[PDB]
Amino acid sequence: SALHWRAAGAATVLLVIVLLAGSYLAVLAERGAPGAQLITYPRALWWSVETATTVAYGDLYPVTLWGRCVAVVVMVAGITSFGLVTAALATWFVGREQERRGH
Amino acid sequence: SALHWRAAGAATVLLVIVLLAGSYLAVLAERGAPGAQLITYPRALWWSVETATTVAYGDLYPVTLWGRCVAVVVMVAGITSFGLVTAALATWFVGREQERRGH
Amino acid sequence: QVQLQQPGAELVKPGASVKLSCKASGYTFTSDWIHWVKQRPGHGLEWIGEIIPSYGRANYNEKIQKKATLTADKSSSTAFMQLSSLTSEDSAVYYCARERGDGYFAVWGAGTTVTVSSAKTTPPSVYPLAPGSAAQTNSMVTLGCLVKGYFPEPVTVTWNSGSLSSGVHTFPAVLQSDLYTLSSSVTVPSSSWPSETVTCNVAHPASSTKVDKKIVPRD
Amino acid sequence: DILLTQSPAILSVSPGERVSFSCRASQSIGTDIHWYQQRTNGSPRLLIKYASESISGIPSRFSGSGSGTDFTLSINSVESEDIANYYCQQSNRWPFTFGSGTKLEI
Amino acid sequence: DILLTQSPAILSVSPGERVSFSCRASQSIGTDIHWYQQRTNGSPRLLIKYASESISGIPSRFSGSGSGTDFTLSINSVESEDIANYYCQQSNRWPFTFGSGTKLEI
Ligand SMILES: CCCCCCCCCO
Ligand SMILES: CCCCCCCCCO
Ligand code: NA
Repeated sequence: SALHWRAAGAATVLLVIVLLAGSYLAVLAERGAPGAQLITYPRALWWSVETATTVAYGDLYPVTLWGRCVAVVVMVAGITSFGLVTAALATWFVGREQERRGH
Repeated sequence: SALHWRAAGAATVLLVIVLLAGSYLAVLAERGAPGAQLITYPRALWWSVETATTVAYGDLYPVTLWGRCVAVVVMVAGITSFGLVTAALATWFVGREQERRGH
Repeated sequence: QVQLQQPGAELVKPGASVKLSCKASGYTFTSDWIHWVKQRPGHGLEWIGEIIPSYGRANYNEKIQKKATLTADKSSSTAFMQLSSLTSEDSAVYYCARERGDGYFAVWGAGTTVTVSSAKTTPPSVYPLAPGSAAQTNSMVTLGCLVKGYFPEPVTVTWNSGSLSSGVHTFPAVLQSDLYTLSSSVTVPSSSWPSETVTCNVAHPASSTKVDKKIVPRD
Repeated sequence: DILLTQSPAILSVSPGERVSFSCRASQSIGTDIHWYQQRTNGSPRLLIKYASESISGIPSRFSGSGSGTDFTLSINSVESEDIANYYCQQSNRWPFTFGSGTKLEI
Repeated sequence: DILLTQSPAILSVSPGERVSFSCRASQSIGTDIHWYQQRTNGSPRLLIKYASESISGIPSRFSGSGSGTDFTLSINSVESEDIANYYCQQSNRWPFTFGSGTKLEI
C-alpha cells in the first residue's frame, strides 16, 4: 500500500464515477438540441469511454455548451488518470532499479 | 535485463496478442449487426491498431455492445503499454542522471 | 480437389424438414466463414446466412422468413443447414460458399437442388436416339438420349463418361403428370461412329442412380 | 429533424400471407427505429425495438429488418388480430419523430 | 442494408467487342465489391475481387473499375464462353448483399 498505487486505485474509481455521471449528464444537456445524437444512455456511456481514452472515433459528440463542458471534464479526468497510472509505474520501476543497484 | 525493460518487452508482446485477438473478436461480435463495418479481418486489424494508439480516424468502429467491450480492452491495453514504455524511459534516464551526478 | 461437397438433390414433403450438408477440403483457417445462398429457378442469388465453424456462431438474413438453422462439425469439417417446415416457396438450389473472412466468396459448392413436393421419387428411363435407316449424313452425325419419366430434378447427362464435351446440348426438362423429361444431343464426325463408341451417362441423384446407354445404329 | 416516410399508407393482404410495412428515414439513422401497433380505440403497443429486436409477449410472426434509411416491419401469416395502424419512430437524433402510419387491411 | 442495382438486366453485344456491366450501390462502399460469373446450370465463379483485383485462373480479358457507389465489370473482346449471368456483391456493411444480375448475350 504505497502512495502511487493507492492514488492509481482512487483514480480508477473516480474515473468510473466520472464516466457514469458524464453519461447521464451528457444526455441531460443534449436532449432539446435539434440534431443532437448523444441522447440515450448506453451509447452515451460508450461516448464517455471514447472521450476519456481520447479514442474519439467521431460517431458521437456533444453539440451543446453544457454537453461540451461535460465532455471537457471527462477528457481531463481520463487523461490525468492515465498519466497518474504512468507516474505510478515510473515510481515502481525507479524504486526497483534503486534496489537493484543496491542504493 | 532490468525490470522496466523486461516489462516493456512483455507489454509489447501482450499488446500484439491483444491486437490479434481484438481483431478476430471484433469481427465475431459485429457480424449480425446491420450496418456494421468492422466485419472483415484485415481492416479489423487496422482498426485495432487505430484503437490501441488512440489514432482513431473514424473510418471504422464497433456498433455492438460486445464489439465496444472488445474496443475498450484494446484501448486500455494500448494506452497502458505506451505509458509503461514512457515509465521505462523515465527510469533509464533517472538512473543515468544519478550516475552522471555521481550519486 | 473439389473444395466444397454438397449432395445433388433432396426431396422434401410439404411441412417436413431437411438437413443439407457441405463438407469442406483444402486449407482450413479459424477465420473461415461458411455461407449459404438460395437461388430459385430463373432468379438471382439470395444470401441466407453464415456460420463461423471454429466458434459455432451463425448469423441470418433478417429480411426473409427464417427457415434455416446453421451448425458445423469441426471434427469432419462439415457445415449443415437445417431447413424447417418447407413449402413450395422453398424449392431452390442451395449453394454453400467459403469466405476467408475478407468479404468475397472464393469458392462455391455445386449446390443441392431441394424440391418440396408430395410426389414420389422416380428414376428415369433412358432410351437411345439413333437415326432411322433413311436419314442421310454429312461430315457430322447427331445422336441423342431420351431421359423420360423422372422426379425430382435434376439429372446430369454426360457423354462417354465426360470425355465427349464438344458438340453436346442438354435441353431443359419439361414437367408433366409429376414426371420430368428431357433429351441430350451429341454431334460427332460421321466417319467416327459407330466405329468409336458413344454412350450417354445419366445420373439421377435423388434416386442415387447412374445408368449408361450405348447408342448403336439401327442396323 | 428526421422525417419518417411510411408508404403505402394502406396495405391490403389476404389471410395467411406475409406482409411488409416500409419506413424510410430522411437521413441515415443506424438501427434506431422502433415499431408500434395501434388497434382501433387502443393505445400504441411496442412491437419491435432497434429495427429487429424482439419484444417479450409479441407474437413471433412479427419481425423487423433494415438499417441506414430503409426499414421494414414484417408479419408472417397475417391474421385478423393484426388489423391496426402501424407506426415507426426514430431515436437517433433529437427530437424523436414518428412516421405517419400504415393501415393493415385483410 | 446496401442495395446493389445492376442495370441493364440484359446486355447484347457482337463478338469481339468490349462490354461493361454496371453495379451501383445505394451508399458509398469504397472498393468492397466483388464480381461473379454464373453460366447456365453452373455454380457462381469469382471473377474480380475488391472492385479491380485479378483472380488467378480468370482470363485477362476481365477487369473491374470504380469505387464509392459506381462500379464496372468489363470484358475486352467478348467470346461465346462469356455467355452467363454476372452478379456483383458487397462486403462493406453487414449483411453481405448481391445485385440482381446482368445477362450477357452475343
Ligand atoms: C459540469 C456538469 C454540468 C451539468 C450539465 C447539466 C445540464 C444543464 C442543461 O441546461
Ligand atoms: C471481451 C471479449 C468478448 C468476446 C466477444 C465475443 C462475441 C460474442 C457475440 O455474441
Ligand atoms: Na490521443
